[PDB]
Amino acid sequence: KTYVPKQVEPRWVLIDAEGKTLGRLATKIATLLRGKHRPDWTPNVAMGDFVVVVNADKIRVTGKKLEQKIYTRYSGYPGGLKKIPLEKMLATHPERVLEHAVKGMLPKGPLGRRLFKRLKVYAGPDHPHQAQRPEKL
Amino acid sequence: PRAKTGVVRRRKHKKILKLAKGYWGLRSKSFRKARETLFAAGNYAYAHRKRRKRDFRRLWIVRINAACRQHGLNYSTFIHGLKKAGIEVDRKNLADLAVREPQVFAELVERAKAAQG
Amino acid sequence: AKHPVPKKKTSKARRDARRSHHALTPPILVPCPECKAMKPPHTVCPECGYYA
Amino acid sequence: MEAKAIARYVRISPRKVRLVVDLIRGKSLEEARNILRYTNKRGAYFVAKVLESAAANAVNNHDMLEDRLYVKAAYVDEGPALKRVLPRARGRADIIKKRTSHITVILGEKHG
Amino acid sequence: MFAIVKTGGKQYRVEPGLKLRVEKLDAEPGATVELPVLLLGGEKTVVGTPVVEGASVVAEVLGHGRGKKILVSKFKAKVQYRRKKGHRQPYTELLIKEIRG
RNA sequence: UCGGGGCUUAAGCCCAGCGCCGAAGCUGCGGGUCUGGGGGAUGACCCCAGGCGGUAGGGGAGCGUUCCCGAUGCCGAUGAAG
RNA sequence: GGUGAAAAGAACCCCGGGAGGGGAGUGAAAUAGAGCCUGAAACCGUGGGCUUACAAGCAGUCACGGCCCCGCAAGGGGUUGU
Ligand SMILES: [Mg+2]
Ligand SMILES: [Mg+2]
Ligand SMILES: [Mg+2]
Ligand SMILES: [Mg+2]
Ligand SMILES: [Mg+2]
Ligand SMILES: [Mg+2]
Ligand SMILES: [Mg+2]
Ligand SMILES: [Mg+2]
Ligand SMILES: [Mg+2]
Ligand SMILES: [Mg+2]
Ligand SMILES: [Mg+2]
Ligand SMILES: [Mg+2]
Ligand SMILES: [Mg+2]
Ligand SMILES: [Mg+2]
Ligand SMILES: [Mg+2]
Ligand SMILES: [Mg+2]
Ligand SMILES: [Mg+2]
Ligand SMILES: [Mg+2]
Ligand SMILES: [Mg+2]
Ligand SMILES: [Mg+2]
Ligand SMILES: [Mg+2]
Ligand SMILES: [Mg+2]
Ligand SMILES: [Mg+2]
Ligand SMILES: [Mg+2]
Ligand SMILES: [Mg+2]
Ligand SMILES: [Mg+2]
Ligand SMILES: [Mg+2]
Ligand SMILES: [Mg+2]
Ligand SMILES: [Mg+2]
Ligand SMILES: [Mg+2]
Ligand SMILES: [Mg+2]
Ligand SMILES: [Mg+2]
Ligand SMILES: [Mg+2]
Ligand SMILES: [Mg+2]
Ligand SMILES: [Mg+2]
Ligand SMILES: [Mg+2]
Ligand SMILES: [Mg+2]
Ligand SMILES: [Mg+2]
Ligand SMILES: [Mg+2]
Ligand SMILES: [Mg+2]
Ligand SMILES: [Mg+2]
Ligand SMILES: [Mg+2]
Ligand SMILES: [Mg+2]
Ligand SMILES: [Mg+2]
Ligand SMILES: [Mg+2]
Ligand SMILES: [Mg+2]
Ligand SMILES: [Mg+2]
Ligand SMILES: [Mg+2]
Ligand SMILES: [Mg+2]
Ligand SMILES: [Mg+2]
Ligand SMILES: [Mg+2]
Ligand SMILES: [Mg+2]
Ligand SMILES: [Mg+2]
Ligand SMILES: [Mg+2]
Ligand SMILES: [Mg+2]
Ligand SMILES: [Mg+2]
Ligand SMILES: [Mg+2]
Ligand SMILES: [Mg+2]
Ligand SMILES: [Mg+2]
Ligand SMILES: [Mg+2]
Ligand SMILES: [Mg+2]
Ligand SMILES: [Mg+2]
Ligand SMILES: [Mg+2]
Ligand SMILES: [Mg+2]
Ligand SMILES: [Mg+2]
Ligand SMILES: [Mg+2]
Ligand SMILES: [Mg+2]
Ligand SMILES: [Mg+2]
Ligand SMILES: [Mg+2]
Ligand SMILES: [Mg+2]
Ligand SMILES: [Mg+2]
Ligand SMILES: [Mg+2]
Ligand SMILES: [Mg+2]
Ligand SMILES: [Mg+2]
Ligand SMILES: [Mg+2]
Ligand SMILES: [Mg+2]
Ligand SMILES: [Mg+2]
Ligand SMILES: [Mg+2]
Ligand SMILES: [Mg+2]
Ligand SMILES: [Mg+2]
Ligand SMILES: [Mg+2]
Ligand SMILES: [Mg+2]
Ligand SMILES: [Mg+2]
Ligand SMILES: [Mg+2]
Ligand SMILES: [Mg+2]
Ligand SMILES: [Mg+2]
Ligand SMILES: [Mg+2]
Ligand SMILES: [Mg+2]
Ligand SMILES: [Mg+2]
Ligand SMILES: [Mg+2]
Repeated sequence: KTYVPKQVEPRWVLIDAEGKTLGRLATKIATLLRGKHRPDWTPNVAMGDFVVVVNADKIRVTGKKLEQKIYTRYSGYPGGLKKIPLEKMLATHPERVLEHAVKGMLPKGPLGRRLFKRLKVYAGPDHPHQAQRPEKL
Repeated sequence: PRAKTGVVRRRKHKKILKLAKGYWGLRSKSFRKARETLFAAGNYAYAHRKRRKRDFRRLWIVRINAACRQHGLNYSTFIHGLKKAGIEVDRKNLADLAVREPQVFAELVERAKAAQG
Repeated sequence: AKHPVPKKKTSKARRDARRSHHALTPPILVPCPECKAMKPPHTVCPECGYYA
Repeated sequence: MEAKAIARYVRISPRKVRLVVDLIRGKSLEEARNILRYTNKRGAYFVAKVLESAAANAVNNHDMLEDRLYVKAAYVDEGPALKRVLPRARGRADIIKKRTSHITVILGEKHG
Repeated sequence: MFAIVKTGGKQYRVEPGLKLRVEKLDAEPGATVELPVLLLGGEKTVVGTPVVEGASVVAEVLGHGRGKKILVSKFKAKVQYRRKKGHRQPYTELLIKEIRG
């Protein structure tokens, strides 16, 4: 009968964002958010590392993107569809662009959100120097 | 000779109603609703029974692949090494060794890296 | 009957949930100074009277 | 111990009186008499009626101390409804249930 | 020490003194059968070739039995098709004793 | 809004290679039933090979309900039916 | 259409205007109390165990996990978080 892990401790990680290609980084970030790298992986628990990102304001992204490529929010009201280009996202709160990527990469369930909270993204550098600052690339 | 219904109907009913204990609302009180639900239930079980295997095969893979990843190679190549090295032993389930008794998993990694080339 | 009608018998759960706020509150009472008895505040009550 | 008292066939809807009963469940006999003494519902009269009888039974039959007993539990049950025909428009007609209640109140000694 | 052993088309990790339910074997209800099938150990037997040529695991057939019944309900809509089969899978319990190899 | 996120010496397109994932298909292990074929003199039973999605519909084998013979019987207050 | 073998149909006391109850008493039984044998289901309610207020649902099913409960015990029952 297959092994079930018990209450273990979350491994807090720290990733430097600047230079990294947006989507490419998000993918790995997501994987870390779930277990999926720890061989005691369990799909219904929440055991992914606490990823911390810094210098997110400096994420690289190929092609025209920034100019083109737009994020759309929808208010409930008529015409309530807002459209905001990648450019202006970074202009203001930029950690958004990475978050909206990692979030869209997490499973959509009630667990998915638990995990989305373990992801801490900052304009960086610097952040809550709690405990582990295990540089990672 | 007249054969009333009598016990017969009630009894066949109570049976199903037993099977439905625990279901939401009318679904565990009404015989007609109960049967209908059971119909669905039985079919689900039979199909989840088929899936259950297909489910663990997957779980194992990830756990194996996770251990292979930290051990240098990936799952794809790992299996190949093993499949080539004749070590048909490790059924993807028993590759739970990755979780406990890692030195054995490790031993099994080199055997695969050996069979590579 | 004519025009609008309920599309479905409301469930046991839905009914009672609606009746969430049905529970009435107990009366508010205070002991009058004259007797040890209980009376609703700001009200003269028989079996006692008043100080004019 | 505990003292029971039941008034059956009370000509009033259960759902209605039930509102009053829930008001005094667990309460002490003292605050209870008061809660009904000043509750603004028809059910009061009936629930009080059975509550006071429960008391009498408690003491005159079980040596229980009046000034020491509470409402260990109480509940109201539905009795056989009186169905009546209500003439309606365009000749249609329908029955209206003048429902009915079974009010039980069971008292009990405070502590020991 | 560990011991990966296959039987009844399936494999199991096994310690001595372990009780284990397995695909019904043909054996005296209280006899002794060693699973001439084996892979791995507590100190890495590691079966290069499929099996570990020269090794075995002694086990005492503790008894035979039948599993809890499972209702396999089949049902199709629009076409009044329903089937109810009761299924209890036969099995034999083993007691693992030696792991000599 | 390409299913989404997201992707630009690609996560796009084309050419070549190796490996892996994967369905109730196939394999293994156990069980069931049908048919054919083998021993069993034997009824029993075992062995081997193969078949078993299904509506209209045809065929086969059963389960339960009331009543009758079995009843001047047997069970039943140490408790019938329900 | 049905109390019970028999009315033995509940004196008397207690709460209540009464109804209806609580004691007492009858009976094998009163969960046989009078529309009274057995008393199924829908339906209504009281108590208790598990559970639920960031979550999108033919209401189940598969897995794991927690709480509660029956065998101190390897087991099983209830519940439902993911
Ligand atoms: Mg990856
Ligand atoms: Mg987004
Ligand atoms: Mg998921
Ligand atoms: Mg989905
Ligand atoms: Mg959502
Ligand atoms: Mg009929
Ligand atoms: Mg219900
Ligand atoms: Mg019900
Ligand atoms: Mg597989
Ligand atoms: Mg309710
Ligand atoms: Mg309720
Ligand atoms: Mg009356
Ligand atoms: Mg209450
Ligand atoms: Mg009254
Ligand atoms: Mg009295
Ligand atoms: Mg008494
Ligand atoms: Mg109530
Ligand atoms: Mg009625
Ligand atoms: Mg009118
Ligand atoms: Mg009308
Ligand atoms: Mg009408
Ligand atoms: Mg009505
Ligand atoms: Mg169908
Ligand atoms: Mg149909
Ligand atoms: Mg249909
Ligand atoms: Mg059809
Ligand atoms: Mg059928
Ligand atoms: Mg895509
Ligand atoms: Mg994504
Ligand atoms: Mg791109
Ligand atoms: Mg070409
Ligand atoms: Mg070419
Ligand atoms: Mg070529
Ligand atoms: Mg080619
Ligand atoms: Mg290939
Ligand atoms: Mg493959
Ligand atoms: Mg696939
Ligand atoms: Mg299959
Ligand atoms: Mg198969
Ligand atoms: Mg077979
Ligand atoms: Mg066969
Ligand atoms: Mg069959
Ligand atoms: Mg055939
Ligand atoms: Mg034959
Ligand atoms: Mg033959
Ligand atoms: Mg023959
Ligand atoms: Mg023979
Ligand atoms: Mg012969
Ligand atoms: Mg013959
Ligand atoms: Mg066959
Ligand atoms: Mg079919
Ligand atoms: Mg017959
Ligand atoms: Mg019949
Ligand atoms: Mg007859
Ligand atoms: Mg006779
Ligand atoms: Mg005679
Ligand atoms: Mg008998
Ligand atoms: Mg007797
Ligand atoms: Mg008996
Ligand atoms: Mg008895
Ligand atoms: Mg009986
Ligand atoms: Mg008589
Ligand atoms: Mg009389
Ligand atoms: Mg009396
Ligand atoms: Mg008295
Ligand atoms: Mg009096
Ligand atoms: Mg009156
Ligand atoms: Mg009286
Ligand atoms: Mg007494
Ligand atoms: Mg009495
Ligand atoms: Mg009874
Ligand atoms: Mg009882
Ligand atoms: Mg009479
Ligand atoms: Mg009468
Ligand atoms: Mg009556
Ligand atoms: Mg009843
Ligand atoms: Mg009744
Ligand atoms: Mg009932
Ligand atoms: Mg209920
Ligand atoms: Mg309840
Ligand atoms: Mg409740
Ligand atoms: Mg309990
Ligand atoms: Mg939110
Ligand atoms: Mg469905
Ligand atoms: Mg479990
Ligand atoms: Mg559990
Ligand atoms: Mg505890
Ligand atoms: Mg406890
Ligand atoms: Mg359980
Ligand atoms: Mg569930």
